[PDB]
Amino acid sequence: MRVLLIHSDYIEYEVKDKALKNPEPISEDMKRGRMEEVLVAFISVEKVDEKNPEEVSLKAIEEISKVAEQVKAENVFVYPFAHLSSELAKPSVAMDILNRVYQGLKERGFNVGKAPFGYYKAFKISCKGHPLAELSRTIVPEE
Amino acid sequence: MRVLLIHSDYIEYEVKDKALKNPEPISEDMKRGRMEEVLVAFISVEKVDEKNPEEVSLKAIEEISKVAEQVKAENVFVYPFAHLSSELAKPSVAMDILNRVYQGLKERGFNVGKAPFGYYKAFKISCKGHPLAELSRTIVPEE
Ligand SMILES: Nc1ncnc2c1ncn2[C@@H]1O[C@H](CO)[C@@H](NC(=O)[C@@H](N)CO)[C@H]1O
Ligand SMILES: Nc1ncnc2c1ncn2[C@@H]1O[C@H](CO)[C@@H](NC(=O)[C@@H](N)CO)[C@H]1O
Repeated sequence: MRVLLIHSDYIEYEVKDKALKNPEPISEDMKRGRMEEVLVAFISVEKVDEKNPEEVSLKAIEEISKVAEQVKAENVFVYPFAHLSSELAKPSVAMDILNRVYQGLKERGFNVGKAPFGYYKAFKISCKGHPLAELSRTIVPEE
Repeated sequence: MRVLLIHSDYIEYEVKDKALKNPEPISEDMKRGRMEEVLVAFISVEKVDEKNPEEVSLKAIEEISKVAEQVKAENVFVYPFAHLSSELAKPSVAMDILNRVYQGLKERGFNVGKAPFGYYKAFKISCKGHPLAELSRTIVPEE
């Protein structure tokens, strides 16, 4: 898994064209979204993650939790961003892992947001530009 | 080298704290910048690139040129983004390569922008969300 963490003043998204034949069904209210004072977690689920979705998910939850706590972000946004990596996991596994990360962070008590799965989406973000506002992490199952 | 290409309506940046002891000296006019209808090239220069800065630079110029042409972007912005990778090249090599990519794209006839080197910078971007608006590329010297 490849994660790009951007501590932002805000993040907005707008669902555009479907990127998969059968994307996540959504309502009008879910086509757009916004969150402020948030640690945006752009995530690309990789092929190697298919070996152990739960393990990789839990590792990601912990890593994202540490960063959020370190930068003082109470809000976290799980953003599907396949193009962060070149070796992607199949769609169902990406969906599974993206959901597990979201559920885990929520269960940990963070205010968490997410965007619909299976779409090309426009987005607007404002990075704080602090020393720790931009971080990358590679999380893979223990081999 | 790791490159994240985001076709955007605009990109703005604001230089914040110095990230290096001796960053690129700049004027007041260079602390901030903006470009519209642009292919933003977030670049992280990697350790392996130190083996052949010119080769990697020329490969990057070609790859970025192809994408810009494919998405119809006449404007390109070379944005230093070290945290895209985990194995970074030393600062002088990153500076060298970031400059070579900028010079090359300019010499190729594109309208090119750049941000000062050696700083933590805040930024605002708006991604178009088209199928090809988000792309990643790994460019390394021929081993
Ligand atoms: N391995 C993977 N990791 C993360 N997301 C993945 C995925 N495989 C499929 N997706 C989902 O399908 C859309 C097109 O790849 C993805 N959408 C996106 O990556 C948008 N940022 C494009 O604008 C995402 O919803
Ligand atoms: N290997 C490398 N690749 C790209 N940029 C590099 C680099 N080594 C040093 N820099 C420059 O120094 C700042 C702190 O790493 C870098 N700044 C940044 O990455 C800002 N986006 C932080 O907000 C950049 O100016």
